[PDB]
Amino acid sequence: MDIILGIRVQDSVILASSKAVTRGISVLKDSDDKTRQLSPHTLMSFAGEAGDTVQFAEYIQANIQLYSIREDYELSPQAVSSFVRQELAKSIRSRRPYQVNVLIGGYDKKKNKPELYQIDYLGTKVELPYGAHGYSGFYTFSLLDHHYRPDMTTEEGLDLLKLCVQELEKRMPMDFKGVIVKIVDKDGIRQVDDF
Amino acid sequence: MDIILGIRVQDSVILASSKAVTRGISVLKDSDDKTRQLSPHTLMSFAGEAGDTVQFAEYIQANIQLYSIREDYELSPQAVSSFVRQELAKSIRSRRPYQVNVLIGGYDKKKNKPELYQIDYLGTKVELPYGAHGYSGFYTFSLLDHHYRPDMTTEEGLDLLKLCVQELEKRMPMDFKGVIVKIVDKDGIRQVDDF
Amino acid sequence: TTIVGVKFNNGVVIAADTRSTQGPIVADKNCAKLHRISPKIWCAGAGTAADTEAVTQLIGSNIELHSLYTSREPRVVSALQMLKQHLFKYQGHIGAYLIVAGVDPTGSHLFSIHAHGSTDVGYYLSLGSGSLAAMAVLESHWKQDLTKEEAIKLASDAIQAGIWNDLGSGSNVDVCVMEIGKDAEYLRNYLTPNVREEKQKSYKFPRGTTAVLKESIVNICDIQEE
Amino acid sequence: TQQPIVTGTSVISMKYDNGVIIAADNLGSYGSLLRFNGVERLIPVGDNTVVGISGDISDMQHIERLLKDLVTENAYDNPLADAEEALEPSYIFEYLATVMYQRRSKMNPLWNAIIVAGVQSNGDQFLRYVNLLGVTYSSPTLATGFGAHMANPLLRKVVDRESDIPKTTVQVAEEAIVNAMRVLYYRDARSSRNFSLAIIDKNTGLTFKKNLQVENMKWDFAKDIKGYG
Amino acid sequence: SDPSSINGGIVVAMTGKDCVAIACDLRLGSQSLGVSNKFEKIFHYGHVFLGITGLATDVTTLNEMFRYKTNLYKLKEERAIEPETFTQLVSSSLYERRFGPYFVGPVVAGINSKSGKPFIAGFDLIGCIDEAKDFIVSGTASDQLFGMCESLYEPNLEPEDLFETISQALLNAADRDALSGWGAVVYIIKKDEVVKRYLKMRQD
Amino acid sequence: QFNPYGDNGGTILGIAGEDFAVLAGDTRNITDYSINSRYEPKVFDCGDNIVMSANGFAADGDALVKRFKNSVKWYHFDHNDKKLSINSAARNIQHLLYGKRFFPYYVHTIIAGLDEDGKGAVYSFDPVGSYEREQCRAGGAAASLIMPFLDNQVNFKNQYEPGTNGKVKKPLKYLSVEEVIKLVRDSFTSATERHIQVGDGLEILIVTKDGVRKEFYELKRD
Amino acid sequence: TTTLAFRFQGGIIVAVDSRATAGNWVASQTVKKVIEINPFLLGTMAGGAADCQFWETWLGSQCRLHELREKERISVAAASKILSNLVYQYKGAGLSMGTMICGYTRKEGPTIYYVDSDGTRLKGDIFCVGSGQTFAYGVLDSNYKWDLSVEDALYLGKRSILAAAHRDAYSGGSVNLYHVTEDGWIYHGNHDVGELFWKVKEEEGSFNNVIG
Amino acid sequence: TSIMAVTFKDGVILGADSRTTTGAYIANRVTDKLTRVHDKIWCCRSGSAADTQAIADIVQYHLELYTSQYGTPSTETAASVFKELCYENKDNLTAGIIVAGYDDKNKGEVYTIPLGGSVHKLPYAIAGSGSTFIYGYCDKNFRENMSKEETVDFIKHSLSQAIKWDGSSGGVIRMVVLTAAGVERLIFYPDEYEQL
Amino acid sequence: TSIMAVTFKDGVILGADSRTTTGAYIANRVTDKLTRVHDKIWCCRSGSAADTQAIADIVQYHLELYTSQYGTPSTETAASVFKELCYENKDNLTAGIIVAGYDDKNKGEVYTIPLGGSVHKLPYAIAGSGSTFIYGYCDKNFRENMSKEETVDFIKHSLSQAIKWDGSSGGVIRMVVLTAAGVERLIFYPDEYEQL
Amino acid sequence: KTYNEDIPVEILVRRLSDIKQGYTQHGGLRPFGVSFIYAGYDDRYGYQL
Repeated sequence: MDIILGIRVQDSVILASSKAVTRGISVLKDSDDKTRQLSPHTLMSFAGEAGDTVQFAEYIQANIQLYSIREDYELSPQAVSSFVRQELAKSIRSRRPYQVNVLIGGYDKKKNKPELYQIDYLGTKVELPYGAHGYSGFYTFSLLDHHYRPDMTTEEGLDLLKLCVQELEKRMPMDFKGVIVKIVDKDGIRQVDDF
Repeated sequence: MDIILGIRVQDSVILASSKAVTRGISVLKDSDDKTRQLSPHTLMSFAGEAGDTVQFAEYIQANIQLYSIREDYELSPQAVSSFVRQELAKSIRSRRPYQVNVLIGGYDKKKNKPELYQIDYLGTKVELPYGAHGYSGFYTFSLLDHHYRPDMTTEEGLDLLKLCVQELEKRMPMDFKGVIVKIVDKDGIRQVDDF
Repeated sequence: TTIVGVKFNNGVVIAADTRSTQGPIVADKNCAKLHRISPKIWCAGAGTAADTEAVTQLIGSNIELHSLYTSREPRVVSALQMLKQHLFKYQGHIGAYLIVAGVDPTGSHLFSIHAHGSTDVGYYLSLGSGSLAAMAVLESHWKQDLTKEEAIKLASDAIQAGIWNDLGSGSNVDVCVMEIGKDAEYLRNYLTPNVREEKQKSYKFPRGTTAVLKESIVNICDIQEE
Repeated sequence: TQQPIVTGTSVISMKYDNGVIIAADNLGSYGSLLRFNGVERLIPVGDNTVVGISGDISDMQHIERLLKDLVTENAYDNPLADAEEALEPSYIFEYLATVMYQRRSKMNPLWNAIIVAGVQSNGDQFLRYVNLLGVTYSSPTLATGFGAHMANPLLRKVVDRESDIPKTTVQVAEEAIVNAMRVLYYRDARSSRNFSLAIIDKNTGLTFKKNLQVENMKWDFAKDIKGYG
Repeated sequence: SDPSSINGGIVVAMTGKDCVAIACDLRLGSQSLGVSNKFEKIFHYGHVFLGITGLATDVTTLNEMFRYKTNLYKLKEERAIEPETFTQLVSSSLYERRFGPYFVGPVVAGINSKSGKPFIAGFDLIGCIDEAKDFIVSGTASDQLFGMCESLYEPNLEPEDLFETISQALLNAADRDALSGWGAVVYIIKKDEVVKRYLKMRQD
Repeated sequence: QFNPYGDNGGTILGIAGEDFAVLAGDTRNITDYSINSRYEPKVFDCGDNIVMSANGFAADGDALVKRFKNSVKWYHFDHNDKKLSINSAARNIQHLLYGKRFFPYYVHTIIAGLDEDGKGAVYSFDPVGSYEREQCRAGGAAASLIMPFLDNQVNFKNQYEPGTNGKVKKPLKYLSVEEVIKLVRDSFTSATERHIQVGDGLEILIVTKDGVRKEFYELKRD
Repeated sequence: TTTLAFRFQGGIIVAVDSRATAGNWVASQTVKKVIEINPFLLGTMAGGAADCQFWETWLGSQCRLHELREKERISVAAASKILSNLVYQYKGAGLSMGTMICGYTRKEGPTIYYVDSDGTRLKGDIFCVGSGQTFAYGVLDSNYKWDLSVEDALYLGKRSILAAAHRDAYSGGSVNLYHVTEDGWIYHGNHDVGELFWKVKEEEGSFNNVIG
Repeated sequence: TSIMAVTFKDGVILGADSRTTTGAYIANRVTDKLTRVHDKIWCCRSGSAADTQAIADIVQYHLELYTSQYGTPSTETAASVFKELCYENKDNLTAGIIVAGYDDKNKGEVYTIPLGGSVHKLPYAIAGSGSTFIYGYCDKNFRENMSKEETVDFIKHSLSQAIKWDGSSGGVIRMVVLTAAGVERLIFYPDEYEQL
Repeated sequence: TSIMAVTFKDGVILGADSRTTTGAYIANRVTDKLTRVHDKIWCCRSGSAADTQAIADIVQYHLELYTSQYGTPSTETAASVFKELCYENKDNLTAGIIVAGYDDKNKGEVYTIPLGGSVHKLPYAIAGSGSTFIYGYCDKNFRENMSKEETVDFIKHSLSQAIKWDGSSGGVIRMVVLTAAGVERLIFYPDEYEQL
Repeated sequence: KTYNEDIPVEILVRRLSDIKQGYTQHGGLRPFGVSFIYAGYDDRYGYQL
């Protein structure tokens, strides 16, 4: 597992995913993304098992967009979150295990509030003001709790998140070559090339 | 970690060791010596199994200093490597295995000729133009046999190592967070601060 | 857990404990292990509690179906042979040890059925973990033909041997006496030991002695005109 | 490394007013196969203590010799205590306990259950227990092997609690031991008809009735059992 | 490890005179990492209250499983579901898998509306009714609770006597546990108005 | 095949006071579901106002009673009748425990007595070695039942003055020898009904500067 | 469980918890994870409670017997490497060991050593060992400046343990602070970790996520 | 658990005991293991208590339907049934049955079915787990051709040697006599042959 | 393997069967198991061929040394050398040893010593894997102080049932006769005992 | 169940319409002879008929 962090800013969810990809004992690629935009206003990032991740990630974009075009309106992040939960839930009971840990972040323009969710591999939905999975989670959960405020502007959320990046690099025995940053906001889903 | 590197050139032996020490879940120290002098012109850099490494260092150090005081005569790097190979070979047969991979580089002042020795955990010494250890060491061999020439001076050998260090950073999936460079010259064992 | 099933001349009498355990902790000092296949064919169960109660419900429903479909009172075997078949299907991944006893027009019966699909018949049988302690008193005191009043005193005192010597058995002693061509009498709490003593003071606390953080009301009433 | 090879089961015991009654089954089993019959296992040690040992025949036989050697060891000099106060059940007991303790250290224990019961020179009943676990506890009624969840319930009727010992004579005590033996013979597969009853009375010594059978057997109902359908 | 002990979760519940009470903690961990200090594990289907414990995911899955079935009963028979019928239903649902089983420990708490009587039940993993009319508790500091509650409890407790008892009982138990605590939310269920109160207690 | 650790149950409980100390325990001995004996002291006096109880695996728990009282002997001899203190005694027990750790004792050990100020003193040992002073500490298989109830009543853990709602903290009240008799009785009443390996008997030993007194209460027969 | 120590200008602040668990059940909540190696050395307790406690008593035995013989107080580097040679012996005779020996002498200055159960001995300015050493690190390294003042430094020992206590399952109980000077350690008492919570909640503005 | 069958001139007499252990614990000491599956084709059960009762119901079923359409099945016929259930479930059912029965024409006959399941007609069969001990006693003192009186004493004494050596065998001895004349149960309590 | 010894009026006769297997293959089928470790105290080996042989030497070492210092040892005494050595190597090695000897005082005696090491006085003893078949024949048909010729045909008939049913035993039946008269060898071939 | 959110009126009317559609489309079955009026509120279009 690698880098995958969320922080719920006042008006947006800032997700970040690892560049490094190691399958075997050699880093093979190092600019890869681990995120696929579900809908115009919901982004989903994933990490977990190799090769399970790539397939199952394509699977959710497909199904949620199937329903989007049926109703010419887009599901709320709460509603997409529940769908992802539903599926993985059937999958720990089922014959072949999936193992995908997801942060689903979206801006709901109908509740008018950014929403951030953490779905672990077991199938537990939880609303959170910051989140994380795996190895990274262990150093950052406490680091983000320290400095946070309830309402923080967007560029404050970036500065904080770059403190969390910077810290991680020292402490983790793994190498991740910096993150890719994406903001999901009310004005659309964009990237920041600043790392 | 597990990176110790040697490039011998026509006036100098360059031994380099990992800075990072990672024990348990985190990297504890990202800056730490991992090599000790045996002699005034004999340096051993070492890596391997935790908790053998500290001990097998100071045990060698006690013995070689005992000889060099006792009889007023600094040992040949030829002699020193053998001594170390005897203990490593003995511990495979004995109850307590010593898992440590050791590179011993010296300047012989009897031949006036640099010499580099590669001794694996089992105990077979073999003198080489260059040698490495670990899974990390694999990556360095192929640049070494490309660019090496054996007419080389201090500076040319330095510039070859630098590629090897850079390589390690892209291709390796675990940090080591830079290296300490130590050079066995003809006027002692000097530490140089270049990365 | 001592559950005895003792035949006597005019019917069969079945007794039980009511202490139901889950490992070193006593979960509940009051449930009943006695179930009702049918109105005059009572059964009790021992072993994994879930797998007794569900097997007794499951097969309970089907012998009552049948009993309407023949328009006749159920027989002991009817229940007994359905049991046998069912537990065998999973190959004893179900762990039931039930005493099935009961009367009917064609006489008194008493079987025991183990978790694989084995079945035995005697005139005094016992299941449970305390079973051993029952059995000792049962083999000395019993004799061929008892009366009803004698049969309930043998039954009760056999569970009490159980209580005293087997940790996992305690609490009240229930009885259900089944006697041919008269209704089946449930005598709950016949003889009750293991009365808990009065506390040395009470532990009632006054208001506000635990902190509150905030207050709201939850509204469980249906949605109505505002 | 210790595993029982040839096994014995069941020695039971209780107190009464002037002494104790210790009695045991007789049978050298080899699992299913009953290969040895008439196996003595009420080992008289002194004459005011019977040690009844159960478990491995091999382990008992080898600590049977240490018991005899203990009585020799006491008898050395001492002209007012070479047979006059040399022995109490209690002394003999401690010694058994810590030898087994030290063999469990090795982890080839002497595989046995041991009851030591006799009557002291205070007129005090004594009845304690040691085993290959090496737990040490006193009890007013006690049992071993397969009787240690069979015979124990029965005997607790007589002996509800610690005040019922002075009521209980040597005539009631005979009766309880007899009843217990019947029941062991029926429900245990390791048991047998032949059992030996010793009364260690303080006023009549080691009274050893040898080669008792169980009596008044009920097998009348067994012809009334039919099919399952 | 054990499936129940991977987030924790406790539910305690006790009966009074004309009132029952149910109470949980709010912790959801993923082993040693505490993930959230709020997550209600009691939910309410009409005037029955359902406590759910055990394994992390199975709080969520099994809750909405009961969402679907409660609905079928309410739509059909044109009334809200009685305490006793819902206890039966939970027993039936847990057993539906026995090979590949659930891993949860429900607590049913309610007061019947057809006769005005308290009714509580408990459950195990595979699922069986565990009667009491005294108390039931479930979870993984259920052991610690079983004692705590016994010492304190007195038959026939008054409505806001019952509140101090269950609040203290839970507080002490949860801070003698690792995997439950971090805040606690106590319901007092009356015959007409159920009050929701979060409890100020040790986070650490 | 041999496995030399069982369980023999029982439960012990140590309460330090202000001029007294209480070390109680039950007198039930069991092995699995059969009752061995209803009556069997585990709480022995050992001289000089130290009472010890080593509860858990019985044989082990008798082993360290053996050696502890042996040390009482050799200390007095080669110090010519020197009174061995609570502080001193603690540290001896710890040496015997730890030195076997490749065949360890598998018991939960507790001592209690007075200290030199004339206040209660209770130390408690973990299985392998080390120990720490306490003020309340149960041990045994019903440990986790008696312990949260006794912190709720000795130290009043997470309780507050009434009618202030978490503004004021409830002050810690003094402990009488009479009052701490009651707690032990009430606790062991709760233990019995909800846990199947406490029963028959409860034996409180109360230890003061005045002497050791035994006091016996019955529990339930099952 | 978490034991951390960081050097600063004034000496070393050691700050440790007091919850020691067994199973999911919490054993005791009043344990002292400071071990007086002498008045001029403080030893942490992390890893197995039995193992770690014992051998550092006896390390204090050899400390007094370095001290008489040299007529000179044991150096921090000599103690550490005693303890290190001992635990290498029982390296795979199945024992544990995670201590930081923390000391300040007049001719060597403040020096921490982190002696392991493999016989690894690492020097350094900050270490953190425990099941909450990941939670501890982050906050401790953000709020670090080497040049610091005593008051501020005392506050840092609390704040990192607190963070650790909040998310970690086995961390909590009480905290203890000691401030090692050259002259000795001076003990700063016991703060409950849950009463500490509400203070810093107000003062900083922290723990937004905790409701209320 | 000891089961035998011995053929005689006018039929076959079947013999079983009544002690049936699981562990060291005797479940019931008055157990009946001589079972009706037809009306003149009786069986003896030994082996795993669940797996014999199971199989034996399934044969009871096949045989009775055979009666109702086709006329009575033979001993031969019934023996084949029991083989055809053991052989196809030889992977998980531990059952050794002795199928002894009276055909009109051919008198008494014995077939024994191993665990692996196969017909063997025999002049007498023994199987169980306490009937391993009497292989030598039956063989030597077996007279081919006996009378009704001779047969019962022979089998009584054969079961007594088996009882003496197996702690899984004891209790009363049950016998069924299958002859043209009919079906007669005999029973011997222990006092009646432990004297001999 | 099948060995036995059975007492009679003037002594004892010791009996064995000389087939000795490794797996399926018989290594040699003429291999004696009747061993002299003292000249009136003979023994019968069974269990593993190695294990018993090593024990028979070390027991010989200690009865040779007995006879030179303290006179000839009794049968009781030789058994106790076997016992205490079987004790030390109970788990390490296995043995079945039946110890049978002539004493000039108490006549012939038979002791049996399993692998754990215990002694049990008995009037007859059987051991091996031949002995779980012949158990019943031996006990019905035995009476103490039977004539010499009756012993000879009993041990014969016993061992003919062992070879018949156990296939691990076989070869010739050999016997050693311990009497006042001396030590006399008997041997009976396969063609003799199949009839008898 | 799957989206944890109240159904639109659009979805529910179309789901039924497709059931009825199945019977005319195939199988040789007769169609169910029912005509529905649905009253619903949903977020998106408010009241719907």
